[PDB]
Parts: sequence; C-alpha cells; structure tokens
Amino acid sequence: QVVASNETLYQVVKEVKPGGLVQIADGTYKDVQLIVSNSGKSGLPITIKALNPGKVFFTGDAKVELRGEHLILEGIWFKDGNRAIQAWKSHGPGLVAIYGSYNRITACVFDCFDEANSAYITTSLTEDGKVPQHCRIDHCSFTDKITFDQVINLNNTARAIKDGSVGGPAMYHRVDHCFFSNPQKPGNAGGGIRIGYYRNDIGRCLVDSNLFMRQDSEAEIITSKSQENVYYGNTYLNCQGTMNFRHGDHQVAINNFYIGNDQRFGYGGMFVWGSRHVIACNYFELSETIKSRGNAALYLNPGAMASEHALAFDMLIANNAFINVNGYAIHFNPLDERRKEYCAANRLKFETPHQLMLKGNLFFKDKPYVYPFFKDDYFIAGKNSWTGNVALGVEKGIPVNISANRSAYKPVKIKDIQPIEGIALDLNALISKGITGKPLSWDEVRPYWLKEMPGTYALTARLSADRAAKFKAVIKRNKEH
Ligand SMILES: *[C@H]1O[C@H](CO)[C@@H](O[C@@H]2O[C@@H](C)[C@H](O)[C@@H](O)[C@H]2O)[C@H](O)[C@@H]1O[C@H]1O[C@H](C(=O)O)[C@@H](O[C@@H]2OC[C@@H](O[C@@H]3O[C@@H](C)[C@@H](O[C@@H]4O[C@H](CO)[C@@H](O)[C@H](O)[C@H]4O)[C@@H](O[C@H]4O[C@H](CO)[C@H](O)[C@H](O)[C@H]4O)[C@@H]3OC)[C@H](O)[C@H]2O)[C@H](O)[C@H]1O
Ligand SMILES: CC(=O)N[C@@H]1[C@@H](O[C@@H]2O[C@H](C(=O)O)[C@@H](O[C@@H]3O[C@H](CO)[C@H](OS(=O)(=O)O)[C@H](O[C@@H]4OC(C(=O)O)=C[C@H](O)[C@H]4O)[C@H]3NC(C)=O)[C@H](O)[C@H]2O)[C@@H](OS(=O)(=O)O)[C@@H](CO)O[C@H]1O
Repeated sequence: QVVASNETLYQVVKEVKPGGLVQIADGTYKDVQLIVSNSGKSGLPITIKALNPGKVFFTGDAKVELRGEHLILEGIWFKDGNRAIQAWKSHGPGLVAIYGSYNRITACVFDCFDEANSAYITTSLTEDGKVPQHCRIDHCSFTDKITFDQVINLNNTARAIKDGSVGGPAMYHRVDHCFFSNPQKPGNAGGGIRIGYYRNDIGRCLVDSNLFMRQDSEAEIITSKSQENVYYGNTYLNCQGTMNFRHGDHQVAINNFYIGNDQRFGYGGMFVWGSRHVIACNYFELSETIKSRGNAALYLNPGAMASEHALAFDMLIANNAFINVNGYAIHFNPLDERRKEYCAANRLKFETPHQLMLKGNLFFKDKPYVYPFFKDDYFIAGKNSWTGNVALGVEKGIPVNISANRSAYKPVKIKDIQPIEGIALDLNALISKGITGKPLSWDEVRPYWLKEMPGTYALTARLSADRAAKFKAVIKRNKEH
C-alpha cells in the first residue's frame, strides 16, 4: 500500500506479505526507524520503495534494518541526518543494516548523511551469529561521507582481535553500479568497501562495474579482507588510495581501470598481500602515484608468509597494461623497512615477492616521467617468471630481458584458471580476451531516476563550506583532547 508518514510505514511493513509492494508517498520521513522483519520468498520479494524516487527523503535520527529475507529497498534519498554521535560506532551496523539473506538495496542516494560514525550500508551478523548471504547493493550513490568507517562493510564474522584458523563463511554478495566519491579522513579511517576481516574468511563476493571517483576516504579504496572475492570492470578515477587484496589468498581482479588524470594528488593503484591471486587485464594510467606507498601502480607486499601482513607471492599477473604511469609500474618491495620491524617483533621470517608469473603484460611510457618500470631491491635471478611481456619507453630498473616490440604485443591466452564458485564469470575467457571496454562514466552507473551527480567533492576535490565545517567537527572529536 501507499504510506505517507513514519507511523503508517511502520504498520504496513509489519503486515506486508511475500510479493507485496509498499510505496512511500512524496515527502520527508524524519527520524524514521524502518525495521523490516517480515520476509518475502524466492520469486516473491517484498518491495519497499518511493512511489516517486527522488521525492522521498529519509532524514534526521534515522535507521533502516532489513532483518527478513527477500526484501528490496529502492529509490530512497538519505540526507540531512542527525543520529546520536554517542550511539553509533565504526565496525557496527550501517545506517542501513542488512541482517537477512537475499536482500537488495538499489537506486538509493546517501549524501553527507550526518556526523555519526558508521558505514552507510552493512550486511551484519545477528546476535546469534547468522551471516547474511546473497545480497546485492546496486545503482546507489555514496558521496561526501564525513564520518569514520567504510562506506560499505560486508561482514561474515564479528570483530575480534582474532587469529584462530576458523574463518567466516562465504557471503556471495554483489556490489555493482555504485558511485563512490568521499573526502580524505586522517589515519586508518575507513575506506570505500571492506569485505571480511582476516585471511581465514571466505568472501566470494562480486564487486563489478562500480565507479570510484575521488574515493579518497583513506589509504584503502577497498580493503578486501577475505578469500576469493572477484573485482571485475570497476573504474577508479583520481582516487587517493589503492584497491587492496589486504587479507585472504586467491583473490581476483580483472579488467579494472586505474586512472589518474591530473597532478592534484597521488593516485592508485593496487596494493597486494597474500598468494594465489589472479590479477589480469587491468589498465593502469596514473599521472601521479602515492609517495607514502612507494610511488607505483601495482605494489607487491614483502613480509612473512600468511601473516598479518602476508607476503605477496605465487600469483598470476597477466595481460595488464601500465600506460604512462608516473611511478614504477610494479614495486616489488614497498614499505619493506616497516615489514622487517613487524617480522622482528613477532619472530617471523621476512621474505620478498617471488614465484610471480608475469605473462603478457604491456609496460609503456612516452611521457617524460622519471621512473623506471620496476623497483626490486631484492632481485634474484629466476625467482619470478616473465613471458610474453613488452616493455618500452624507459629503462626497466631490473635485470630482466623483455621484448621492446610494441607492434608484436598480444595478450596471452590462458585456460587453466579455475573459476570462483558462486560467481558466474568465465575467468579464462575474460583474461584471454585482453583488456576490454573503457572507464565507466556517471551515466553508466547512476540511479535510474537521478540525472545530476550528487555531492560537492567528486568534481572539485573540496567539500562545500557547510559540509567542510561538519567534517572538521567529526575529525576533532575523534582525536586527543
Ligand atoms: C558491470 O556493468 C558494466 C556496464 O554497466 C560492464 O561494463 C563493460 O565492461 C567493463 C569492463 C568496461 O569498463 C565497460 O566499458 C563496459 O564495456 C561490466 O562488464 C559489468 O558487467 C556486468 O553487469 C552488466 C550490467 O548489469 O550492466 C551485465 O549486463 C547485462 O547483462 C544482462 C543483459 O540482459 C540480457 O539482455 C537484455 C536485453 C534482456 O534480453 C532481451 O529481453 C527482451 C524482452 O524479453 C527480448 O525481446 C530480447 O530478445 C532479449 O535480448 C535480458 O532478458 C531478461 O530480461 C528480459 C526483460 O528485459 C526478460 O524478462 C527475460 O526473460 C530475461 O531473461 C537478457 O538477460 C540475459 C543486460 O542487457 C545487460 O545490461 C553484464 O553481463 C555483467 O557482466
Ligand atoms: C597495525 C598495522 O599494521 N596496521 C596496518 C596499517 O599500518 C599503519 O599504516 C600507517 C600508514 O598510514 O602508513 C602507519 O602510519 C604512518 O607511519 C609512518 C612510519 O612508518 C609515519 O609515522 S611517523 O614515523 O611517526 O612519522 C606516518 O606519518 C607521516 O610521516 C611523514 C613522513 O615523515 O614521511 C609525513 C606525514 O605528515 C605523517 O602523517 C604514519 N602515518 C600516519 C597517518 O600517522 C602506521 O604506523 C601503521 O601501523 C596499514 O598497513 S600498511 O601497509 O600501511 O603498513 C593498513 C593498510 O593501509 O593496514 C593495517 O592493518
């Protein structure tokens, strides 16, 4: 039914049956506490949407909880929030918290909501430990987040100082066609998306066709902290950070675009920890790279095997293209001094990247940047395997013989890569095709009903005066008195 007030919405949501449709009349729903515990069924979801997307606003001290299964939340604009700062925490439920499986949040706008620290959307475990699976977050816009924690957290374990061989279960969520543009916070402040927490966690989440444009929240654009997540066809434009395989072996990144097109800040880029990954057909063209990380497009982590800062080794880096990167194309030992400290403290064995299969990559430069293509201060003949790559435009920086014949360049055919269970993508086919398409634009991911890109940061790298004042207050209360 159509509802026009918080009270009537609360009532209809308690009565709605599978296949039901709840439509919210044009208006502002201030301090709305939407809790949906009922469930739809496969083929008969329950849909809660704005009757006219773009005309419904959830504001004030609001909260949405999707506890039932087979629910769809659509066309809501979240703004002008006012949740209690003493009542929300990073690592807790998001403004929208998804506790049930088979749920979808689509075509929603989250714009500088408020000053309470938390994610904008989370999949969250219920108190009895049940983990939501098979959810989808798509065609949503997340802009000007001025609070700590990631924009989205996909959880399969409760936060804990951890380290027991037990890990969270596979989630099988998908985050697609979302837009992310958010300002830089200080320190380990929470980035764009976090999936899982530690290496024993299994993710199997698909993150595809998203546009991160000045997603600058913190060092990590995405901190992928679980095994077997697949990142396909995402565009990272002028982002002050790197997309990371932080924890969890056997992760996949195929055909993503990492573009930096001005000199305003250092951009990224990928920082990789762990082994057995598949990093293929990605395109890196970065006008400026990140000094603090080591000035590179692809950073391969040195350290102790399978540790808290797991050594990057035994993986396939294929058919990628590094075009005019103003930094190293690949840095084989970033932050090595800190990693030696971590290894010494825990009495672990410090090692450097090896057993890498670098096949069919193109390294090209025709702009006056000064960086050789590679940095490997621990180079050892034969530790890595290089085949079918092409390098031209600047010295390589390491003693490896690579063809300089650009005209003869061709991505390599690969057919031995196992697909990820639960994710319908033919990795062999995609990798063998080489790099397809081009960077995604706002019109390719925007909510169907929204023409104008929201936010003040994406196009300017600066929050408007009002939002900057609120951001300043959030930052100040989170630090030392
Ligand atoms: C993420 O998305 C981006 C694009 O936004 C992709 O970007 C490309 O790749 C990047 C690497 C590059 O950077 C970029 O530049 C691009 O090159 C990126 O790869 C990712 O792709 C994934 O997401 C896509 C997305 O969601 O946009 C996926 O594409 C969709 O795939 C499904 C397609 O649907 C099928 O085709 C449509 C037209 C329907 O079929 C037609 O149905 C008509 C009516 O029945 C019929 O008359 C016609 O004969 C059919 O052809 C659809 O059918 C289904 O729906 C219809 C109703 O519309 C009926 O109900 C049917 O019963 C039902 O089956 C088809 O389903 C197979 C969709 O069009 C397409 O957009 C992509 O596959 C992902 O990999
Ligand atoms: C516990 C843990 O390992 N967590 C990791 C997390 O590691 C943390 O990374 C930060 C970082 O932002 O790099 C790091 O803090 C930085 O440490 C350096 C020294 O190594 C500087 O500290 S200082 O020596 O006291 O100055 C640095 O400060 C910056 O110094 C300089 C300069 O002189 O170059 C200029 C700057 O103005 C000043 O800010 C400091 N940065 C900050 C913001 O304080 C922590 O020590 C480190 O624990 C990350 O992993 S890692 O790969 O970056 O090492 C994170 C992934 O991004 O993952 C967590 O698990």
